Amino acid sequence: TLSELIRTTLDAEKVFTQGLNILEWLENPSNTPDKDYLLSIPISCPLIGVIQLAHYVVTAKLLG
Amino acid sequence: RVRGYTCQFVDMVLPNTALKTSIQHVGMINGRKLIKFETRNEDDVVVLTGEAEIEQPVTTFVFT
Repeated sequence: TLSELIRTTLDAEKVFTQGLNILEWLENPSNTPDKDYLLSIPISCPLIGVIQLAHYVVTAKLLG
Repeated sequence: RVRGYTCQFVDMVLPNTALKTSIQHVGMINGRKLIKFETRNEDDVVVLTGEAEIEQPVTTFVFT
């Protein structure tokens, strides 16, 4: 949905240099971008939201 | 302030690589600093060398 929002928005791809394929970044740690650019706000802000939603999920699922 | 920048390409560079650039102030030329740098990858192989002529800040000499 964010990969979608890159092409949907006028000038996103140049702000999002190193992509947002977070699937490969976690499944294979060698392909992961730097720890200086992840902390940049356009890529940091939504991913921190994702983590919060994720903690809500792993709460809800283990409760049934 | 940066006046003259040259860059020697020794070897090639893959995506997702961690470049380790060391910067040295080595000399002067009539109030311009000589910067010499040296960039290595993970495998500690020489990739980039070069020189940088950089101006002194705006200077005023005042005599006692």
